[PDB]
Amino acid sequence: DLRLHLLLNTSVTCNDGSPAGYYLKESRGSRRWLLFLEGGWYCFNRENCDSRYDTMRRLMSSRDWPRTRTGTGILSSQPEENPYWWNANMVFIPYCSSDVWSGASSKSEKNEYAFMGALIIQEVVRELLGRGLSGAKVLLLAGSSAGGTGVLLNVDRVAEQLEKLGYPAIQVRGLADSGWFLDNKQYRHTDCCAPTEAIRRGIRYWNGVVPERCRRQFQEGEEWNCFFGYKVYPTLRSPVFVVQWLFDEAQLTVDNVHQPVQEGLRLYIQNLGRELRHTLKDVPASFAPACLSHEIIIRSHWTDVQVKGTSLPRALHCWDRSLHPLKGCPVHLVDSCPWPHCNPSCPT
Ligand SMILES: O=C(O)c1cc2c(s1)-c1ccccc1CC2
Ligand SMILES: *[C@@H]1O[C@H](CO)[C@@H](O)[C@H](O)[C@H]1NC(C)=O
Repeated sequence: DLRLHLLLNTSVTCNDGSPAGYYLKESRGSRRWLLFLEGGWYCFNRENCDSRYDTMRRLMSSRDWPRTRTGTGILSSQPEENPYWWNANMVFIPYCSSDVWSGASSKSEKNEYAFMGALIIQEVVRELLGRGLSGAKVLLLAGSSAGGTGVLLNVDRVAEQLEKLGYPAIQVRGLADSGWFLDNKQYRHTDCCAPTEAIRRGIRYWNGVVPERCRRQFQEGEEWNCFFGYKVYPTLRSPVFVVQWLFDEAQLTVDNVHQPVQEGLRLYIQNLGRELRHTLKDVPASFAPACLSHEIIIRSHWTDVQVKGTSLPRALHCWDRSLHPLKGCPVHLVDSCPWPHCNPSCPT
C-alpha cells in the first residue's frame, strides 16, 4: 500500500481549493524513485468544469480521497507483477487539476477553480527531497493518458528544478504512456471535440505552461502545439521512453470512430496506424503495439503484451542498460502490422 500525504504548502491546491497530495511507499534499500502522474481527460470552461465537479469530484478535490492506495503494475512491489522496478520508492500523484498537468493559476475572486498541475508536480518533488529523494540516483517521472502528456510537459522542468536546488547528480527521465496524440481530421465531424480546439481553449482558461524551447518555437498564441507529442518530444533534453497503442481508444474517441467495417472507415483506421508509426520512427526508446486499447503501465497484467517477442518490462530494463546497441535487448519496438489485434498478445 501507498500512504497519503497532503501537501504542507496548502497554497498548492486541487481545483476546488482543497490541498493536493501524493501517495508514498518508501524502499529503504533503493536509490530509484518512481513518480507516477494519474490521467483522466480535462475540462476547459466553467460549464464543463461544473459538470465534472458533479460526477468526477475525486478528479477535482482531495476531500474524499482514501488514506491508502494499492500499487499495481509498475507501482507494484512484487517481482512477479513488476519485473522492472519492484524495489523502487513508489509515488502516485493524484490528478486533481483538470489541466493536463499544465496549469499555474490560483483560485481567486476572478477564478472559480484553481488550475495548478505544473506547481503540484514541483511541490511534490520539493517535499519528497526531505523524505529520501535527496539520496536518489534516478528519478523516473511516469504517467498514463493525460498524465503521459503531463510527463512530456513537465520532465525538463523537474530536471531544471533539481539542478537549481543543488542536486545535479539525480538523473531525471520520463515514461509517457498513452499520451502521444495526433491533431488529425475526424472521421465524421462533430461539434465541440476535436483535440486541437479543446486544448486551445484550455490553455487560456488554465493559464497553462509548456516547455521553454517548444514555447520559443511556436510562440505566442500557438503554445497548444506543445501538447502534441510528436511536436514537443524533439525539443526535450531529458531521456523519455514513449509507450503508445497504435489504435488508442481515446484517439479514436476524439476522431468520432465507434458490424462489418466499410471501406472508408477501414482506410481511415489504417492511415491512422501508419501516421502514428511514422511519428515514432526517430524516437529511439518506444513501445507501440498494434492494439485497440488505452493505458498499460499501472495495469496488473502489463507484463503480458509483447512486440517482436519482447515485453514492456524487458524493453524498459534494456532502456536502463542503454543509459549506463545491445545484443538481444531492444529498446525501439514498434509494430508494423496494420490492423487492431494483428498482434496476438493484445489485451482481450
Ligand atoms: O484520456 C485522457 O486522459 C486524455 C485523452 C486525450 C488527451 S488526454 C489529450 C492530450 C493532449 C492533446 C490531445 C488530447 C486528446 C485526447
Ligand atoms: C507555496 O507554493 C507557492 C506556489 O508554488 C509558492 O509561491 C510558495 O513559495 C510556496 N511556499 C512555501 C513556504 O514553500
